[PDB]
Amino acid sequence: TLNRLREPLLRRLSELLDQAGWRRLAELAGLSCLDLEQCSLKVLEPEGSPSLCLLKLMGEKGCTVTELSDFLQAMEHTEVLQLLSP
Repeated sequence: TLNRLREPLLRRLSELLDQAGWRRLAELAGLSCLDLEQCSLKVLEPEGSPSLCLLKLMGEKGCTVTELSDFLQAMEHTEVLQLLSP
């Protein structure tokens, strides 16, 4: 479960997501608009990350590191399907 990995892992995973994206991820899985705002407003905090907020939130909801990969794969695979759609 995502909110239960060690800080280095979670921290490492979140900043990598902080460049791309977390709204697409969040959108692909589902978790609501107002749930996401807690996350969006993280950016106001000098060092803060919405992805960190998002992953912990996803963790709490019951997401494993294998469900996460399922999502990121789908994210990759629907980006192209989108890009080649009329």
